[PDB]
Amino acid sequence: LVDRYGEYFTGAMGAESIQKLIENFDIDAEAESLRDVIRNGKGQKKLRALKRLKVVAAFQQSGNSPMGMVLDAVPVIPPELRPMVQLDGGRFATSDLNDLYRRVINRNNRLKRLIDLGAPEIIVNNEKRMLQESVDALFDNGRRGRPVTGPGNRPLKSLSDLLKGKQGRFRQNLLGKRVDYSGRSVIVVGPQLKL
Amino acid sequence: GGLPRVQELFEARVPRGKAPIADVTGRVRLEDGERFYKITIVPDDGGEEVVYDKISKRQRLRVFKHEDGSERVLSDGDHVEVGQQLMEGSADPHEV
Amino acid sequence: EFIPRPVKSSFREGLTVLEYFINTHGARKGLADTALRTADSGYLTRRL
Amino acid sequence: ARSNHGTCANQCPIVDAGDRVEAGQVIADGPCTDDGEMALGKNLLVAIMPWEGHNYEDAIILSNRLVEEDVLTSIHIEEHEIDARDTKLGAEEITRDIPNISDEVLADLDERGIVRIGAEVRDGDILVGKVTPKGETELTPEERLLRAIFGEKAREVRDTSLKVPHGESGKVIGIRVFSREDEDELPAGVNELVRVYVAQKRKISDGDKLAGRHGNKGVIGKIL
Amino acid sequence: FGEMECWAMQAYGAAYTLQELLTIKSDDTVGRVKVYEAIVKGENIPEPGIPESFKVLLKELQSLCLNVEVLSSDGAAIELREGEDEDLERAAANLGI
Amino acid sequence: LDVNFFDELRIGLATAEDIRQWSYGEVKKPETINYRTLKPEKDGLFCEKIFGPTRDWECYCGKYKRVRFKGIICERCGVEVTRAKVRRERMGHIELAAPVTHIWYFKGVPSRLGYLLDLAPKDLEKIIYFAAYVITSVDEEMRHN
Amino acid sequence: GSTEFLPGSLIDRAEFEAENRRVVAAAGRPVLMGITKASLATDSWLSAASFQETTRVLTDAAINCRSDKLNGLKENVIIGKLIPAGTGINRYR
Amino acid sequence: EEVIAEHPVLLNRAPTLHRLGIQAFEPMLVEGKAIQLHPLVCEAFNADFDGDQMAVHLPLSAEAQAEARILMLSSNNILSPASGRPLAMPRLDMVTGL
Amino acid sequence: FEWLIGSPRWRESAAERGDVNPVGGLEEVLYELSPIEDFSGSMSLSFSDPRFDDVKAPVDECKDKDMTYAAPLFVTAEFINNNTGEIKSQTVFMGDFPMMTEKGTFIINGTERVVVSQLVRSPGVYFDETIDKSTDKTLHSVKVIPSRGAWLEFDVDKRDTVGVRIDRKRRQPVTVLLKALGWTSEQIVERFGFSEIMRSTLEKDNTVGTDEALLDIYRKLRPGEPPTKESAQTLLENLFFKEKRYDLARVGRYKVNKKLGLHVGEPITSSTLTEEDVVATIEYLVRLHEGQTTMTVPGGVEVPVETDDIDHFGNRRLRTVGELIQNQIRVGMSRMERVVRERMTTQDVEAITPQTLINIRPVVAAIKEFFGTSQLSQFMDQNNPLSGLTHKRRLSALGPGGLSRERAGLEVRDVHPSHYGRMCPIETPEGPNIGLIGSLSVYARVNP
Amino acid sequence: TDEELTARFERDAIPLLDQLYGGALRMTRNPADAEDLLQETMVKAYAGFRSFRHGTNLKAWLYRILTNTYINSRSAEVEALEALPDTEIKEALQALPEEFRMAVYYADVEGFPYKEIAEIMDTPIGTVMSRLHRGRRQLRGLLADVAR
RNA sequence: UCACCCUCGA
DNA sequence: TGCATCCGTGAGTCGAGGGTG
DNA sequence: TTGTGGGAGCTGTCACGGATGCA
Ligand SMILES: [Mg+2]
Ligand SMILES: [Zn+2]
Repeated sequence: LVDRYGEYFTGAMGAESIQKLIENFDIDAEAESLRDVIRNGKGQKKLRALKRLKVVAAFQQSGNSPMGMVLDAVPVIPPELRPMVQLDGGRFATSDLNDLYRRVINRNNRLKRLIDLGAPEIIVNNEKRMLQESVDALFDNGRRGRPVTGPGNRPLKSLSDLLKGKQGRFRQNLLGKRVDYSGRSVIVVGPQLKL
Repeated sequence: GGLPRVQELFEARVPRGKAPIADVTGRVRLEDGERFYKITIVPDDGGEEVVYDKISKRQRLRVFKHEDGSERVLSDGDHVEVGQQLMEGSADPHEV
Repeated sequence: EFIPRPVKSSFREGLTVLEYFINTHGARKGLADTALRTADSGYLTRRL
Repeated sequence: ARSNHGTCANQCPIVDAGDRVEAGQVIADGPCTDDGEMALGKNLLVAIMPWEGHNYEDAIILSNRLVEEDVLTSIHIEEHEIDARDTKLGAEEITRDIPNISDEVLADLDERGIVRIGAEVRDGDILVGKVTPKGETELTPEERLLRAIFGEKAREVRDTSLKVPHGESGKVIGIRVFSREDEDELPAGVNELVRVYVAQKRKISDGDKLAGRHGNKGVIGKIL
Repeated sequence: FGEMECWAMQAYGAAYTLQELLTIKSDDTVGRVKVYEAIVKGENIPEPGIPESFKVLLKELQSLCLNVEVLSSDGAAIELREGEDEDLERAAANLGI
Repeated sequence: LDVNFFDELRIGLATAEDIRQWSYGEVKKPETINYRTLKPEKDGLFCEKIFGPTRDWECYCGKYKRVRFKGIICERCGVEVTRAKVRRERMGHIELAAPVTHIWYFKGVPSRLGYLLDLAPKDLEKIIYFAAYVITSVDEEMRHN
Repeated sequence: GSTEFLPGSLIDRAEFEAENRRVVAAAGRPVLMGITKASLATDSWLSAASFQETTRVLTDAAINCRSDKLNGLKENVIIGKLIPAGTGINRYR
Repeated sequence: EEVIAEHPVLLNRAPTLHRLGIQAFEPMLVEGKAIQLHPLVCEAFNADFDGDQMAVHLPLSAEAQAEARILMLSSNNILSPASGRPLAMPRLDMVTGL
Repeated sequence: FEWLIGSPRWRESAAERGDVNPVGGLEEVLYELSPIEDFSGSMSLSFSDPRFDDVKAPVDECKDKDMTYAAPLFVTAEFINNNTGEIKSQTVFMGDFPMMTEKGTFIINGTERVVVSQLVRSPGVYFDETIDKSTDKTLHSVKVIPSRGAWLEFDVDKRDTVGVRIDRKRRQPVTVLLKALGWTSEQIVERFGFSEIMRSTLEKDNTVGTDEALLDIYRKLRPGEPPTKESAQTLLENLFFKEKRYDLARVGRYKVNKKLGLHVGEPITSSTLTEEDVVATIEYLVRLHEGQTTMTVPGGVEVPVETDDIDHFGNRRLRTVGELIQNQIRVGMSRMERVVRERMTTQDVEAITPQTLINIRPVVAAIKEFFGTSQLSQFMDQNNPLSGLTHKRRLSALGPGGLSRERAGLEVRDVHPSHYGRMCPIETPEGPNIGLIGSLSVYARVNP
Repeated sequence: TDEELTARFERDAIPLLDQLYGGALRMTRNPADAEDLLQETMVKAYAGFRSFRHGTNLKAWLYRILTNTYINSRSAEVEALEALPDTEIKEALQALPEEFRMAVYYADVEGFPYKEIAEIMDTPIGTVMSRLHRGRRQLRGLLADVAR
C-alpha cells in the first residue's frame, strides 16, 4: 500500500501515530455523537457510549488536550529524591529511579544514533519499542509484561510504587509519621499509682 | 456468616443466599417441581403479574406467611405483603 | 470436622500420645486462623 | 566469647588433674550446661498467690536475693566496629589527637586514640578516636576567621570518633585492629579497622522477662 | 505515630496535638529548630508549617506528568519554596555587623 | 513562610510545555558521577549545572566558593551559586527522539486512549509496541481523482 | 433531563437537589453502595488517592482536572492543617 | 523532678483499636528502666505484662498539653466509647479480693 | 554434607545401606556434566575425580579475620581430541569450597550460619479433585512436576474435554500431543475407547495428524517466529525425553514407577519420561473421573486410582544442605560448560589444555551467592546450645523452589497426620512463620 | 550499490535477530540488557556491514560480533545550637576597633580581594591593609584559645 | 542512613 | 453481540536484631 | 570485526467487580 498508492494516505506505527490520531480528532463531534447515541440508543451499546462519554466530556473542558497522554519530553525528579549512598569496598548503592532513568537515557541516545546513522526501519522500530517500554517501566513497572529486574531479579521500585501500598508516601509518610520527643519501654504493673 | 457476612453487608454486595422478597402485595402461587421452586405473584390491584423465576429446593420457604391466615411455613394461596421475604435466607439489600 | 473419638483424659490425668497429637490439630488451626482474622478485621476497620 | 546474639559463651572445666575419663565423657561445661546437662535457668523457691497487685496480670515478684547472690545475673558482650578510610578530601586517621576536646575525657585512651583494655565506659565515652578531613565548604565563618588570621595550613579535620551508644555501658574486654600499613585484607579505600568488645554484667531487674518451661511468661513488676 | 494512632487522636478531637505530632515534631524543617530554640529560651511554641514529605509528594506527582498546583483563596498557584536570604540577618548580627 | 492555608489543590495532565517550563535543563548522559573524583558528570543524572550545587555556594570547577557571590551563574562551569537545598526541588527533563504514551492512560483499565479513540486495547497494544500499522489520515479527494 | 448530568452516574443527594433547584428557572433513584465505592467516590481526590487504588484515582482525577477543596479531616492531616473537628473547629479555635 | 511536675505525657500501646488506646497521664519519676502502668487502664489498652511494651509522647504546645489534661486524661475516660459500659473497673485479681 | 563430599564415613555407610553403588554429590554432578562434547564431536572434556586439600584456616581464625571456612577443590579433567586421538589429563582447581564444621555449621565472611532443610514437593505426577467450578461438577487435574525441566499439566474444563497445558501456555487438546508422539487416531481411540470424554475431545479436535500436531505444538511453544516441522520435532523431543534440558529425579522416577506401576522390575537405568508413563498419566486422568480402584496400564500393575495429598510426608520431601549446595553447584558448572564450549572454537587446537577450557568464575560466584543471599542460609541463632541445636534441625517450607510466602495457606501450616514422629507439632513460631518452620523429631532421620 | 547492500541486509541478517537474541539472552541473564546488547550488536554490524565478507554462512560472523560486543561490555538540637554565636570569638572581635574589625571581617571572613574591600569601605588601599594587619595582630593577642 | 530478605517480640 | 473469561486490587498495628545488593 | 550457537524459574492463594475479547 505504500509502494503503490503511496502519496494518497498517511499511516504509521508506534506512539507517533496515536499522537496523530489525537491531532486529527474532533472532541465536540465525537462527544455529541456519543451523547446522541446515549439519548436515542439502548442496551449494552448505551453503556459503552456512557463509559466513553465520561472520558470525552471530561477532556472537553477548558483546553486540557488529550495530547498530554503522549509525552515528547519526560520530567526528571530532582536527584535528592533519588539519592545514591556509598557502600563498603568502593561500591555504591543507588535508588531504582536512577537505573530506570538511565535505561531511558540509554535507549533514547541509541535511538538518536540510529536515526542519524540511517539504520533499517526494523532496527529503528525495535529501538522505538524499547524506548516506549523503558518509559513504561519508569512510570509504572510490572503494569505491562514482566517487570524490569535488577541483579537478583527483584522488581525495580517505579514512580508509581512510591505512591502505592501501605508503604507508599500517602500511607507511610503522610497519614502517619515518626515524631520527636517520643520513647518506648517495657511496661510493668504499678498498683501504687493513682488512675 | 460471621465476619464475612458483616463485610458482605457493609460492601452492599448481592448476598450469597439470595433470598428474594415480594415486589407487590397480592395472591401467591407456589409452583411445585423437583429441585426447583417457582413463584407467581398476582397483585391485588390487578396490575401485570410478577414472576420469580426459579429457586432451588436447597432454599427453604419463609417461615412466616401470616396476615389473616396461617402463621406457619408459606403455603400456596397465602396473602403476601409488600416486603415479606419469600424464602428462608439472606435478603438482597438492593431489592429491599 | 470433629473426630469421632474424644479425648477422655483431662489435663490433670495427662493426655496420652495420641490425644495430645490429636489436640495439636485444633490448637494450630486456631492459632493460624486468628492471624488472618485480625487482618480481615483491620482492613474492614480501615474501610469504615 | 561473644555469641551471635550477644550472649556470653564461657567454658569451664568439670574435671581435675589425674581423673580417668572414658571416651565420650564431658570434659568441660558450656554456657548453659551444668555437669553435662542443659541448664537454661535456676531452681527458685516459688509461692503461688496474688501479692498486693505487684504480680497482677502476668507480672512477677522477685526476691532481692536474686540480685545480691547473682542468681539471674548474665554477661552480655557487644562488639563495636569503626574504620578509617579514604575520603574525597583525603584519608581519615585514627588518632588520639582530637580537636576541641579535654584531656580528662581522653584519659582512658592510649597513644593510638583507642580506648585501653579494662576501662569502664559510659554513654558517650570515646571508644576509638578518629578524625576526618573537612571539606571547608561547611566550615564556620568564625572558624574561617581563625584559619585566615592564624594561617592554619596543615590539618583541617573534624571529629568522627566512635562513641558509646545510649544506655550502654561496660568493661572493655578486648581490642583487635587491622592496618593497611600492615599486611591485612581490607575493602577498597579502608585504611584501618578496629573492633572494641565491651561486656556488661546485667543483674535481674524490673522489666526483664522470666518464664518457665510450661509457657508461663512474665516481666518483673517489683523486686522486694 | 501511625495511621490508627491518628484515628484515635481525631476521635478524641485533639487537633493541636495531631498537628504538632505531624508537623513540628516530624517534617517541618523550619519548625523543628524553631521549637527547640523556643523551649531552650523559655518562650511559647510557634505555629506549625508544612510537612516536607508533602513537598516530596508534589514532586513525585510532577514526575508522573501530573501538573499539581496549590491554589490561593482566590489567587493562582502559590510558590511553595523559600528564599535563601532569611538566614543571613541573624548570622551577620551574631558576627557583629 | 507559609501558613498552610490553601483553598484548593488542583491537578491535571502535564503538557510538554509544562514539562519543559519546569525543567532547569536536559540530562543527555547515563552517567551519574565521575567515580574517580566522586563529582557529578556534566549533563548527567546528577549534573550540578541543571539540578544545582552539591555543596553550598560553590560552582563545579571551583572558581566560585563564597556567600559573597549569590544568584549568579559561573561562566566556566555553568552552575548557579546558591544553597544546595535546591537540589531537592529542581527537576530536569529528557527530550525524546520518538514520542511515547503514558502507560497510565494506555494500560490503566479501562484504557483511557482506548475509550478516547474508540480503539480496542488489544489493537492499541499492537500499535504502540509496533505489531501493526494504523492509518493516521487519508486524502480522499486525490484518491477519488 | 434539563441539567448537565451523566445518566447512570452517582451524585450526592444534596448537590443533586441543589442543582435541581437552579433548574426550572432529573430522574434520580436512591442507590445503596459499598463503603469502598462510597469512599472512592468522595469529592476529595487527595483522600481517595490516599485511601485505595492510587493509580486509577490519580489517572481519573488528572483527566477530570479535579480541584480538592481540602475540606475533610484526612486532607488537613496530609497537608498539616488543623483538622476540622474537635478543638480545630472555628467555633472553638 | 521540677520540669516534669504537672506536665502530662501520652501513653500508647499498639495496635490502637479505639481512642482509649492512647491516654494521657501525669508522669511520676520511677527508679528503673520500665514504664509503670496503672492496673485499671489495662482493659482499655488490652495491655498485659507478659512482655508488652508501650510508647510515650510528650506534648509541647500549650494547646497540646491542654488536650492531654482535658480530653485524653486517663481518669477522664472511664467508659468504653463503644458500649458506654465502664472499662477501668476492677479486673480479675481485684475482683477476687472484693 | 558427608554425602555431598563423599567422605569415607559416608562410604562405609553406603555398604551397610546396601546401596552398593556409591556415588557422591560432586561425583554425581561430574557424571552428569561428563563428557563435554563440541558441536563437531571432535573433542571431548570429562571431569572424573573430586578431591579436597586440607582446610585453609581454622574456625577460630576464620571467625577472627572475617574469612570463610573452606577447603580447595580439585578435579581430574581429562581431555580427548578424536581427530588427533590425543589424551591430556590434568588436575584442575575448581575453587575454595565452604566446609561444614564439626558442630554442623558454616562460617561465611566471619559469621557462623546454618543451612535449614527445605520442605519441597518430590517430583512425580500428582492428581487433585477440583470441585467448585462454576457448576457443582468435579473436574480432576494432574501436574507432572520434575526435578528440573519444563512442567507438564493435564486438566479438564467445565465443558467435557482433556487438554495439555504446557509451560503456562493455552490448553491445547491432548490429542495434539498424542498424535505428536506418533500415535494415530485408530491407535489412541483404542486405548481410550472406554472414555467418551476423549472421544468427545477428538470429535471437537481442530486437526488430525502427526506432522501437523508437531507443527502446532511448535507454534504453541514458539511465538513471533515462523512454524516448521523439523524444529518442531527437535524442540518437542528435546524438552522432555532428552536428558539435557529435562531432569527426572531418581526420586521422581521412583515416585512415578510406584504410582503408575509401569516398570517395577528394577529398571532404574535411566530417569526420564517414558511414552508409556505419559500414556499411563492420561489414562489415569480420564479413568479417575470414573474412579475404579484397580487400573492396569498396558504393562502397569493393579494401580489404585486416587487423588494425591500435597501435604503428606510421602509426597513432600526435604532438600538437606548437601542437595541445596549440589543444586547451586550444578548451575555454576553448567555455566562453566557454556564457557568451555565457547573456548573450544576460538582457541587454537594443540594449544588448549583442560586448564584453558575451564573458567571457574561462575561456580565461585554461584557458591558465594548461595551462602550469602539464599533464604535457606540463615544467620545462626545461638542464645544457648538449644537454640542452635534446633536451628540446625529446623525444616522450613519457604524458599526458592518451594512455595512463596503469599502461597502459604492455612492448610499447609496445619499439623498433618503424617507428621507423627517426623515433625514436631508443638514446636513452631507464634508469628507469621507459624506452620512454616518446624523442628525435626527426635528419632526421625532423612531418607536418601 | 550502498542502498542495495542495506536492502539485502534487511533481507539477509534480519531472520537472524531472533536466534541471536536468544544467544544474547543466553549470556546476559537480564532480558532487557539482552535487548540493549542485541541493539548494540546490530548497530556495530550495520556500521561495518559493507566491510563484511560475502559468504555461505553469514550468521556465525554475527555470533562472534555478539560475543565480542558483550565481552567488551544532624538533629534540630544540633541545628539550633549551630545558630548561636561562639560568644568567645564574638567578644574578641567586639574588642577590636570597628574600623579594623570590619576590615578583618571583609578580608578574612568574607574573603574579598583587597581592592574590593577598599571599594566597600570607601577608604584607600593603604588604610584598608593597615587596618587589616593591625586588627589581625590585635585579634591574635586577644584570643589564645585556639580550640583550646 | 536506601532498598530487599531472614529470624524474632505484643 | 451475548456471555465467559481474564485482568486488576485488596488482604492489621507497632517494636528488635542480622546479612547482602 | 567469522565457519559454533534455542534462557530461569515457577503456581500450592482467595474473593470480587469490571473491562476484554472471543466466536
Ligand atoms: Mg501481652
Ligand atoms: Zn565554575
